Amino acid sequence: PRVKGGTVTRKRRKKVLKLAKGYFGSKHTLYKVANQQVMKSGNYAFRDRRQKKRDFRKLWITRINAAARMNGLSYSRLMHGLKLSGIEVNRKMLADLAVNDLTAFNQLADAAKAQLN
Amino acid sequence: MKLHELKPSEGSRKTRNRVGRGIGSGNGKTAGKGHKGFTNINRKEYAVVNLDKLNGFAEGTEVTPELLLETGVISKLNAGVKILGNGKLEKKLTVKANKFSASAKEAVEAAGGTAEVI
RNA sequence: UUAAGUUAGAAAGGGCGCACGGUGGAUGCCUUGGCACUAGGAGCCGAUGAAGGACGGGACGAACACCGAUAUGCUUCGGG
RNA sequence: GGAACGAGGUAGAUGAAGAGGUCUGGAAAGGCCCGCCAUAGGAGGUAACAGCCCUGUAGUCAAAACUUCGUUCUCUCCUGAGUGGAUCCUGAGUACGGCGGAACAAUUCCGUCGGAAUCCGGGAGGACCAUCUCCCAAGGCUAAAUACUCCCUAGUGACCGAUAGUGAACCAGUACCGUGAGGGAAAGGUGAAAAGCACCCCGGAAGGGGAGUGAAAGAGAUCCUGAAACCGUGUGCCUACAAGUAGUCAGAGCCCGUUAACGGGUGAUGGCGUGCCUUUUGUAGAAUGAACCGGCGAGUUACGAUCUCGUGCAAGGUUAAGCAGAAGAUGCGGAGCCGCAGCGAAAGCGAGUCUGAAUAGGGCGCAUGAGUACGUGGUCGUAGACCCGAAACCAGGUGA
RNA sequence: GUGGGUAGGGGUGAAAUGCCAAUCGAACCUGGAGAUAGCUGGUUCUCUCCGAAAUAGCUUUAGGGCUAGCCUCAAGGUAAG
RNA sequence: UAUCCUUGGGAGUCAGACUGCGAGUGAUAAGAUCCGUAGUCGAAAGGGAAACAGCCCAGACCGCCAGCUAAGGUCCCAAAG
RNA sequence: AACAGUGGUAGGAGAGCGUUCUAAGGGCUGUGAAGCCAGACCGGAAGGACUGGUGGAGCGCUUAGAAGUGAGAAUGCCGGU
RNA sequence: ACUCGGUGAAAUUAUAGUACCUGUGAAGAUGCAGGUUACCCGCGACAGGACGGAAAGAGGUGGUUCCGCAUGGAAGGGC
Repeated sequence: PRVKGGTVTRKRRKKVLKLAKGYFGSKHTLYKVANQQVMKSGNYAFRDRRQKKRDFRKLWITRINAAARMNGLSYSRLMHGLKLSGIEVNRKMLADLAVNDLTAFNQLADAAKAQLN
Repeated sequence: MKLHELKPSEGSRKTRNRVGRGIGSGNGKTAGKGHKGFTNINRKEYAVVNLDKLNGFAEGTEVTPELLLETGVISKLNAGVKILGNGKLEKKLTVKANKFSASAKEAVEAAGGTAEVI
């Protein structure tokens, strides 16, 4: 027997066009360009889910460097001292919080200073 | 077996492979084909009934070309029946074949049955 | 009041989302028409003018259908 | 050559049983609670899905007149079997031979010349020469079993359902194109019922707003449903120092409030980021294609070969055409097919057998049995053979 | 001006492209015919396992085809590599 | 250390590109010229060389706002002397 | 459970998702079917529900069977813009 | 041509918020890297780029007992 088919095509294209909501101009209207943009977005999302982990560490290092130079050390010397004291278990992220929310963390910088002698 | 619970025998039916219906099936664009790429006039041919066939040839006392075919032991009688020395036929029984072999002859004569030749 | 600094808001028009319409005939239901066969019929018509047509026929326009100056019908025999 | 009986065809007739109650509803054939008919539960219609509402269906009948068949009467016509075998017949330029082409010892066709026998007679069994075996040429006529359907009647589809199915569901071989032969479209849907909008108002009209009909008027004449491209009106957030395959990750502010979910919309700023397809050693390219949206658009079927899996039976396994039977299953039909042993060209023998003097060597084959009938799937071959797309050649015609 | 003639392996009478209905180095229409093409373009849902080659020898071989090399699936040998 | 042999089914592939070693080759340094020989791309994303098919490091089942390193780096762009 | 593994073009193998129809069983639906529109739901993918609107009469579930079986590219064909 | 009133096409077209320079790069960079410039939107001109189109170069001898035409002779045997 014969099979026509219109419903499956309409639904499958509408799903993509709904995923392309918010794009500029023709890229939320026409199926052919919306499909391309959705594929590009998938690739970008994967790549940037890796780059996010890359970037937050960079931010943390910058803030630690600033708060450490507020004490007479540099980032490298402070990290070496912290590791040399076993207290280094403390992260970079948690360190950075204890730099915008409790600069009384200088205690840690004092410990690193004591160990660096 | 009810008409709403029909089950095939496991492994008897395989789904046909439909080629050219998307790149996710492995057979997409190129569809699995990849890129561009001395006789005689008449011969007498006797049938064969080895001694092993006659081994336990209970069938009939007289092993006639008929019985042979009638019972079924021999099928197409073709040119004629020929007993061949292969097997250890062991029972009191007469025989009637068109041609014999040396071993078949000595076996039937050591058995004790008749070995007449058409 | 002066000086030096910070910010806000602005829409001629435009972008995204939403609400509401227009145009256009996909889609879904449907069938007046097709397609492939089966079982029987029947396998020719014509000089006593065929097949196929032209022109005409209605109370009142054109066309289809039906009919032929006896022209939208005549006679008979049946059915109803 | 007619005449009587029977069955058909070409009109038709008759034909059982529910307004059951009740609910929703515009409408009941639907739901729930009850009954009936059935040789009739095929089908269509009716305001929604009907056996009992209508037309009908099963079963019974029915023909003045034309026809199609049978049966009988009538009608018409009509000898066979023997004994012999004295004597005649049994199919004339034929049977056969040459001569050329044709066809192609050659083979036949046709012509081109010839040219027997004839019962004690001839012709055949690849040639000729003999044995035997079958037949009787040179005159004519014959139904049935088979082939196909432009048509008519009754039906049937794991056939299409308006870009499909006929080119044509609609005034289709039409409209159009061509001098002509010829080529050849598009185009279905109000509503159950026109009940198809009296009347009032704006307007020259078209078209609207009320009123009215209707279940629905956003069902009002290309009048079921009505998607996308495309075109607009209103509004929440952002936007006039900014350089971009337009997204993605981080992220304030503002506006909302969901299939309550580590919610939705928009996004000032920061990082990263050279479309899709085809092709190529290699593409972002100055390789190729696509204006956009929608529909349609490509590995099938038949017959062979082979391999795997499943089922049945197994040294055996299986029927074909036909007959009967709803276009069915099935029953019978065993002719035939494949396998159960090989070797040698053959000759013949045979778990061996050929070659070779070889019991030399060598080759093959037994030397531990599994095939067969169907079905699914993979691949190969022949058919237009996955789809689209040349230049050329031939046949019959139409055109100064 | 009007009415006519010559037709396609032909005409326009051998010597001329100037052509025969937008067609002419052979007109047009229908059929053989869904011709043939080793050339060109395309071949539509998803995930899992494994995963190449672009090297040698022939083909009147001509970017085409065949045999080796390299991939995958199944069954056996088994432990050889 | 787990591969490799046979049989059977199914294939794709037949202009490869660049880089480094040699020193087979102008055997020497070669360039050549091919010859070998290894790697990568083809079929491989990620980090480095500003950008960069073939160079260097290294082979992406998927999430995490966790840690240690490779090549390469630590004045600012831009993480770290 | 303990290890080990999971880049991939040609290509080989495996497991599935959807569409039309048919058969059997079970059902929906005028207190509103298919189709269309919207949404912040569910699954590893193809996909599947649930609510609201429009629509105004048919549709789907389980197990099998058969295919005119899934479209983004052919300077595709037809329509609309 | 230009402004105003009326009417109203076509080639082309992957989407596009589409600067310049120096490099890099499979052909020539708008879209790659680094830098330098630039408030938003139009109208009329130019012909620079226009990856616009035009162009155009360019042997005998010699073995066989195999079968044998229904039957024999008479013919003919794989190698």
